[PDB]
Amino acid sequence: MLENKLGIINQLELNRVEERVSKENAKRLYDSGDIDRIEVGTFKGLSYIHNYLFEDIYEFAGKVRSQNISKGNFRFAPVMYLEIALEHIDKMPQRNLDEIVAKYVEMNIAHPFREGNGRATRIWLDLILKKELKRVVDWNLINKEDYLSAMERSPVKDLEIKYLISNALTDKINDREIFMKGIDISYYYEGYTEYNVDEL
Repeated sequence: MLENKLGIINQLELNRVEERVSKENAKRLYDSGDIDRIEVGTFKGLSYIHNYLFEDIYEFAGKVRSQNISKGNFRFAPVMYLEIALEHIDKMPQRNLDEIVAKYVEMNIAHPFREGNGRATRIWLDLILKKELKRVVDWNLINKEDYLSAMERSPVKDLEIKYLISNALTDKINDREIFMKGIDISYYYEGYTEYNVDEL
């Protein structure tokens, strides 16, 4: 079981409350205009997003994990060099899709937080795409199974994820609906489907 701020004992109740509360926050991040104020393409901006979503639930929100994490078929950056690997990602270029995908693949391997990495880094990605290409991802054009397979392959070859991203881009960078739908899809990629962000 994981430590939380709401004194929850059940993992299934914790999943439900985390989903509702962080989704409420994600909706606020957008409607408040705070999303537009965040620094783009940096760990400082990523940390801002992660804290915005998870701060009422977890003590660690926005903070770099102090311990090693293992899940999936590739290793995440070991804590022995995670800090300097984040300094390296901050220095990576973001001029074109090749560079944006390569930067994103590295941030996914870093997986700097205890949890919520996927959800926060997808918001973070869309902002880089918004600033540099004047595009966002229509996450509705990316299937869960395709996405998950493409992400697992990415440490070896970023082609599959670059293809899914390239083909889902839209110039509708200020469309609230693309955003809100993307939150619900991002959460679904991680198994959280109890709520709809626009009903919150």
